Amino acid sequence: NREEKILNREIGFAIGMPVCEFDMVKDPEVQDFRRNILNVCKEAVDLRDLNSPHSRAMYVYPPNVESSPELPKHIYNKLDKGQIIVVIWVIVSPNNDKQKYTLKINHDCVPEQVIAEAIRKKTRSMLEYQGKYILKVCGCDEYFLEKYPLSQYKYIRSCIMLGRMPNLMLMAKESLYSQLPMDCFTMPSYSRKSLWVINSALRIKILCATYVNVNDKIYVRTGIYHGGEPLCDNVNTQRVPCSNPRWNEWLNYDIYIPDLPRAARLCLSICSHCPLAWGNINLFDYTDTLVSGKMALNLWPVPHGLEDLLNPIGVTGSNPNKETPCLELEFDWFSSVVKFPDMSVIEEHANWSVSREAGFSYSHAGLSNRLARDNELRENDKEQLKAISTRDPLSEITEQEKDFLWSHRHYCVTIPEILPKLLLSVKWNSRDEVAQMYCLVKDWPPIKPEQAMELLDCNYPDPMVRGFAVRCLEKYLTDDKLSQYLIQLVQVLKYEQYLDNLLVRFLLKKALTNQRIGHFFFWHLKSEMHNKTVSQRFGLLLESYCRACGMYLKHLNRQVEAMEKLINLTDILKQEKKDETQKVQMKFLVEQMRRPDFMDALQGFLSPLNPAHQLGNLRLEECRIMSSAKRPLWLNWENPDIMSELLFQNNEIIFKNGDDLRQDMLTLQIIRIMENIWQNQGLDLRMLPYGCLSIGDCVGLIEVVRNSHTIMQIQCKGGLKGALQFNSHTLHQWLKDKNKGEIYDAAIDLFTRSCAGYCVATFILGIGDRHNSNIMVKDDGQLFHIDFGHFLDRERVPFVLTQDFLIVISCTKTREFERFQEMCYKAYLAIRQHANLFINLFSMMLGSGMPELQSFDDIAYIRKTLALDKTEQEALEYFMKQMNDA
Ligand SMILES: *C([C])([C])=[C]C(=O)[C][C]C(=O)N1[C][C]N([C]C2=[C]C3=C(S2)C(N2[C][C]O[C][C]2)=NC(C2=C4[C]=N[N]C4=[C][C]=[C]2)=N3)[C][C]1
Repeated sequence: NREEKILNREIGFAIGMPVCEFDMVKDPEVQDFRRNILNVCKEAVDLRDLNSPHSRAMYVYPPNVESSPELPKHIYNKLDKGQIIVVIWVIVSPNNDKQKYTLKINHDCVPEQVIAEAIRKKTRSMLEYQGKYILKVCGCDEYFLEKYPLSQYKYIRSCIMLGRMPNLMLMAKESLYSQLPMDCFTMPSYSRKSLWVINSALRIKILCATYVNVNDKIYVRTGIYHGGEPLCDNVNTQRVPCSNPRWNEWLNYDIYIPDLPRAARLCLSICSHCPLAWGNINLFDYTDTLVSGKMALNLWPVPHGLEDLLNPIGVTGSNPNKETPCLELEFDWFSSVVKFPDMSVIEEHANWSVSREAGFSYSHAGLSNRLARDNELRENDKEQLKAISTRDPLSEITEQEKDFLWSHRHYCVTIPEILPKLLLSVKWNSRDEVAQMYCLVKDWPPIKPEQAMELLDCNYPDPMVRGFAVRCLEKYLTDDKLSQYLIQLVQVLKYEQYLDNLLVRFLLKKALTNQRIGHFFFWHLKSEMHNKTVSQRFGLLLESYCRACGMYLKHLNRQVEAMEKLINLTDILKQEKKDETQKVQMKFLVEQMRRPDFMDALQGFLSPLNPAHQLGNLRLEECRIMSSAKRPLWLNWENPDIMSELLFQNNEIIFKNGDDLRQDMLTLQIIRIMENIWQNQGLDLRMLPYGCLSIGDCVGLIEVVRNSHTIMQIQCKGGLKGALQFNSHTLHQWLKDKNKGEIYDAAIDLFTRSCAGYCVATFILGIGDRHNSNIMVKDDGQLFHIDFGHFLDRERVPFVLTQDFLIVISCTKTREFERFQEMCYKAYLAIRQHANLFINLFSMMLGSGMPELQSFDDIAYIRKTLALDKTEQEALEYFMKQMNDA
C-alpha cells in the first residue's frame, strides 16, 4: 500500500540495492531472518514510544557521557574548590538577541539544578516557570536531557581538561519536542528428527565441478574444522585431469558423527600445489539440522599471500556471483532428518560424566592427564592457573598446559577471566568434554566487556560461548563503550555462522534505542556493501534497521545522496579531467557544484563524521581540490546553528575518493583509547584522535582540525626565497611568535606532552614513517600526526625525534628532556598493562580485508614492541634502547 512502496524506495536508496532483490532470494534462512528480526524492531520502537516525548528525545539526542562520574585527581584540581564556571545563553527576542549568564556551580550538579541557578541570575535583574527547560551545547545538536552530574557529560569534561569555558544554551522543552516528528513503524508485507543416536563415521561425497576455466592435474582438498582448529586430519580426492572435472568420491574423515560440535565446518578448495579457488560450508544449518543430500557451492578466488591450500578463517557460504568455479557435493542420508541435541540432553550427558569422574580411583585418573583428581589441588598449581590467566591472547598454550587447565576446569570458575584459555584447551571433537564445557559455560560468572569481546573473535565459533560473551555485553557495556568498540563488534558479525544470532539482535536493539549508535551502525554496515562476501548479511540488517529507525532514514538519505554527488564529481576529475591545471580543475568544480540538483544535495544535511554537526550552505570560495594525486576535495560548510560563533562558524572536512581509510580509522580509534588509559592513569598526554570515517570502497571523510599546519608549512611560511628550507629553529620561533609572554610555557608543556604521546603510540603500533608533511602542530603548541598509512610492519621507530622537535622541548642534556623521557617511559608501561585490549581489538579486525592485518602473525608485532614475554623493568630498558638507536 501507498506508504510501503514509498518506504521501500527510501530503504533501497539508503542501502544501494532495491528491497525486491531480497524478495527474490529463495533461501529459508534469509526469508526467516527478514521475518524474525522484526521482533527486535518492535521491542525497540515500543521502548522509544514508552514515555513520550522525553523517551523519544533521548533516542534521537542521547546524552554523550563518560562511563563514570569520578574525575581523576588532576582533572578535579583544575576546578576552583571543585566548582566549574559555566556560561548559560538565552535567545530572548524574535530578533534573536543573545544574553549570557555566567555561573559558578558544583561540577557534579544535575542539569535541572544548573537551569534553576540560571533562572536565579536571570530573575535578579527584576527583583517562576520551573522545569520547562532543557540545556543544549551552543554550536551543535547535543542536549543534556538526562540527570547525570554535569562533569560526566563529555563536552563539559573536555572543557575542564582543556581549560575552556563551557557555553550552554537554555531552551524550552516543547521547542525541542515539536521538532521530533512522530515516526510510525509499520510491519511489511513479508512479515506474514533424530539426535546422537547415530553410530557412524562422517562421509562426504564430491561429485564434480563446473566453471573450472584455466590455461599438472586438478583435485579437491577438503577438511573438517572448528574455528581455526582442525577437528581431524584433512582429506583429499585423487588427481584427475582438468578437461573432465568429475570425481565421484566418498571421503572418510577421522570423526565420529556424534562428536561433531555445533559450529563444525567443512572447508574445501580446488587445487592444481596451488589453491585455485576455495569455499567453506557449515555442516549444521540455522535450524540445528545436520545438512544432508546433494548441494552446490560456488567458490571464491584465493586472497593474496595465503600459504595453506584451505581458507578456514575464510567466510562461509556460496558465492553470489554464479559465474565462478562451482562444486557439487553430496552428504549422507539416514531414516530421518538429524538434529543437534537439546541442552536438556547435553546436561544429562554432562551431569552423567561429572559424577562418573567423581568415582574414579587414584589409578584410573592415572591413565589420562586430563582427568581431575578431586581434593588434590595445591596452592602452587592454583597459582600456576593465575599466571596462565594473566598472559596475552597470542601466547601459545602448550598441550601440557591444556590438559592442566582442563583437569582443573572446575577450579577455573573461581578465576573467571581464564575462560578463553580454558576454551582453547578443550578437545572440540569430544562430545563428552564439549557437553561439560557447555555446562561450565552455562553458569560461568560475568567477565568484563573488554575481555568478553575476545570470545566473539574468529577463535571462538561455538554459539554457546558467543551467547555468553553477548550476554556479558548486555550486562556490562555502557553506550559510551558500545560506541567506542562499535566497529569491532560490527566486524565480528562476519564470523557468525547464521544470519539470525544473539549478537546481531543485540547490536540492532542498541542501534534502534540510540540514534548516535544507529548512525555509525548504518555507515559501518553501508561502507562494506561493495564486499560481496558480506553484502547479503549487511544488506538484510540494513533493511531491518532502515525499516525501524524512524525519521532518521530521511536524514541518512540526505547524507547518502551528498556522498553520491562527491563520489560522482571526484570520479569525473580523476577520469575525465585527469591532468589539467588547478585553475581549470577548480573552474570545472565550481561550475558543477553550482548546478541546481548538485547544489541542493550538497548542503543542509548532517555530517556523517558527527551527526550532531549540521552542515549548512557551502562556502565554495573556501572549497578546494588538494595536491594529493588521488584529488581529495577540501570542503567548507557553514554551521547554521544560531550560536555557531561559540563552537565554530565553519565546519570543514576532507573528502577522499581513491584510498582505503580503514587503517587510519582503526589507528585513530586506538589513539583515543590509549589517551583515555593515560588520562585515567593520571598523566595528561593530550592526543588528537580527529574524526575519520570510511563510507565505501576506498571512499571516506576526514575531520579538519582548525588552526593546524604541517611542519613543512611552518618551515616554508618562515623561509626566505632563494634559501634552503633546512632551518631547525624555525619551528621553535613559530611557536614562540604564536605563544608570546606567560603563555609560552603552556605551549612547550603541551608540545612535549603531546609529542611524548605520539612517540609512544607510533612506536608501539609501528606506524608508517613520519615526514615533515605527516606531522602537524596547532597554534597553541599541540603536536599530532595525520597520514597513518600502514601499521604492524630491527623493529622501527616511525617518529624519529629530529633536532627541530628536540629544541622545542628545551637540548638533549637538559632537565626538560629528562622529564620528557620520564613521560614516554611511564606512558609505554600503561599500554603494556592493557596489552590484551589492543591485541583483542586487532584480532576482531581480521575479518576486514585490511592488507596489513590478515593473519595473527601481523598482530604479533605488538607483542614485540610492548615486550610482553620479557619482564617490566627489562621492557622499559628495551624501549630505551630502540629510541637511542634512533
Ligand atoms: C613549502 C614547500 C613551500 C610549503 C608548501 O607549499 C608545501 C605544503 C604541503 O606540502 N602541505 C601538505 C598537504 N597540506 C594539505 C593537507 C593534507 C592533509 C591534511 S591538510 C589533513 N588534515 C586532517 C586533520 O586536520 C588537519 C589536516 N589530513 C590529510 C590526510 C589524512 C588524515 N587522516 N588520514 C589521512 C590520510 C591521508 C591524508 N591530508 C598542505 C600543506
